[PDB]
Amino acid sequence: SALGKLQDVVNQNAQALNTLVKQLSSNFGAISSVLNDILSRLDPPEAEV
Amino acid sequence: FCGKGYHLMSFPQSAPHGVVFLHVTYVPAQEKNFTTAPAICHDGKAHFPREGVFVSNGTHWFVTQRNFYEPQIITTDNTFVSGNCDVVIGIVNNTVYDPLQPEL
Amino acid sequence: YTMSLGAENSVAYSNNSIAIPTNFTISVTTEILPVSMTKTSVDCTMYICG
Amino acid sequence: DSTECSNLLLQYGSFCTQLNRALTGIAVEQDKNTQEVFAQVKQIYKTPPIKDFGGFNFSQILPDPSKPSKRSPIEDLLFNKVKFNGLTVLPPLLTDEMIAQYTSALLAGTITSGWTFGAGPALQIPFPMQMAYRFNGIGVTQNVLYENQKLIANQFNSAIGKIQDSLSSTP
Ligand SMILES: *[C@@H]1O[C@H](CO)[C@@H](O[C@@H]2O[C@H](CO)[C@@H](O)[C@H](O)[C@H]2NC(C)=O)[C@H](O)[C@H]1NC(C)=O
Ligand SMILES: *[C@@H]1O[C@H](CO)[C@@H](O[C@@H]2O[C@H](CO)[C@@H](O)[C@H](O)[C@H]2NC(C)=O)[C@H](O)[C@H]1NC(C)=O
Ligand SMILES: *[C@@H]1O[C@H](CO)[C@@H](O)[C@H](O)[C@H]1NC(C)=O
Ligand SMILES: *[C@@H]1O[C@H](CO)[C@@H](O)[C@H](O)[C@H]1NC(C)=O
Ligand SMILES: *[C@@H]1O[C@H](CO)[C@@H](O)[C@H](O)[C@H]1NC(C)=O
Ligand SMILES: *[C@@H]1O[C@H](CO)[C@@H](O)[C@H](O)[C@H]1NC(C)=O
Repeated sequence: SALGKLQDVVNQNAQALNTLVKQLSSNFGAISSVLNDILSRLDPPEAEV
Repeated sequence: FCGKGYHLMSFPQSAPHGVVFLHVTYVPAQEKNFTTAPAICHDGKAHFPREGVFVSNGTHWFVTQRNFYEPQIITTDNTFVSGNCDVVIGIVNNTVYDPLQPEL
Repeated sequence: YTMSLGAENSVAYSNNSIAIPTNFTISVTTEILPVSMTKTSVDCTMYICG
Repeated sequence: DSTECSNLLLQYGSFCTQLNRALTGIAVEQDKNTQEVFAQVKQIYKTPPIKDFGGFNFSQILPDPSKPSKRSPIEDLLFNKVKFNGLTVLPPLLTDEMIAQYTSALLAGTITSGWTFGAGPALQIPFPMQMAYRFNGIGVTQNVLYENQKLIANQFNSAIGKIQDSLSSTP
C-alpha cells in the first residue's frame, strides 16, 4: 500500500470513465438505449421524442 | 515540512503521475539527565553561555552545545557577562576560567 | 474496543533538570505526492449522438 | 418506499451510485482532516503534579480535572459558545474527549520539553530556560529574559486571562 496515494488517482479516474461509458446503455425513459432502434421503429415525429 | 526530525537534505525520485521525496533528517538519540542553571556567578558577575547551556555531572560544571553532549570548561571565551548575581533566579556559584591567566 | 491514542509518557520535569542527547541517528523517510492526471478528452457530439 | 418510482429510477442508470460515492468520500475525508491536525504525537504527554514553571501559569489552557469532559477553562468556553427522507448523520471516529486528550498531550509536551518532542524524544528543560532559548530565536539575548523573568511571567499570565474575557464576551 506504499504508493496507494498515486494508485488512488488512477483508480478514481478509471472509475469515472467506466461510469460515463456505461451510462450509454441507459434508456432514460426511452423505448431503447440504442439510438438506431428508435430510428428504425418509429416515424420521425415520434422518433424525435 | 521535510520529514520528521531536523532536516538535513532531500532527494527527489520520479514516479507515475507523481513525485517521491526521500527526506534525510537528524534525530537525537541516547539522552542523559544533567543538572542545569541559567547562569554562573563568579567575581560578583553573572555569566551566561554564548551558544550552549550550563550543565553539571553532579560534581563539576561544564558548558555544552544544546543538541549534542560535548562538555567544555566554562571560560570567558564561551560566556558573556551581564549584571550582578542578585537578579538572576537560580544562579549558581562556579569558577569561570580565564585563558590569559596562565600567561600573566 | 475503545481505541487508545498512544502510549502514556510523562517527562521528568523539574526546575533544574535538562536532558541532552549523547548520540544521533540518520533517518530517511519517504513522502509521496500526486502531480498529474491522465489527459482525457471527450467529443460531446459523438458521445451523445454517435 | 414506492416500488413504481423505484422501477422508473433504475432507467436513469447509476446516478444514485455516483451520488452515494461522492458523499461517502466527503465523510471519510472529514476524519482524515481531524487526524492530520490533532494526532501529531505518538505519545500522550502529561504535566507534572507540581505546576512550578517559574511564575508562568497555564491553568487556563491545561485540563480542569473537576470537569467530566476534562477540558481546559478556555476549551469549555469555546464549546459552550459553539430522517423521513433517507437523510442520516454519521459520528466522527474521534470523540470530543479524544481530541481534548490529543490537545493536552501537545500542551504538556511543549511546556515540559519545548520543541524537542516534535523532532524526536521529549527532552526535559526548565520552562524559564525554554523561554530564554525562544528569546534568542527572535534576536534577543537570554539575559533579557532572566533579568525580567517576573515581568515576563506577569505579562504572559495577564494576556492569557484577557483571552478568556474576550471570548466570553465578543458574540
Ligand atoms: C551511537 O550509536 C551508534 C549506532 O547508531 C553506535 O554504533 C554501533 O555501536 C555498536 C557497539 O555498541 C556496534 O555493534 C554497531 O555495529 C555500531 N553501529 C554502527 C552503524 O556503527 C555508536 O557506538 C554510538 N556512539 C556512542 C558514543 O555510544
Ligand atoms: C493560576 O491562575 C489561576 C487563575 O487566575 C489562579 O486561580 C485563582 O486562584 C485564586 C486564589 O485561590 C482564586 O481566588 C481565584 O478564584 C482563582 N481563579 C480561577 C479562575 O479559578 C491560580 O491560583 C493560579 N495558580 C498559581 C500557582 O498562582
Ligand atoms: C531522568 O530521571 C528520571 C527520574 O527523575 C528518569 O525517569 C529518567 O529515565 C531519567 N532520564 C534518563 C535519560 O536517564
Ligand atoms: C565530572 O567530570 C569531571 C571531569 O571529567 C570528573 O573528574 C568527575 O569525576 C565527574 N563527576 C562525576 C560524578 O562523574
Ligand atoms: C528550584 O526550586 C527551589 C525551591 O524548591 C529553589 O530553591 C531553587 O532556587 C529553584 N531553582 C531554579 C533554577 O529555579
Ligand atoms: C555564592 O558565593 C557568595 C560569596 O561570594 C555567597 O554570598 C552566596 O551565598 C553563594 N551562593 C550560594 C547559593 O551559595
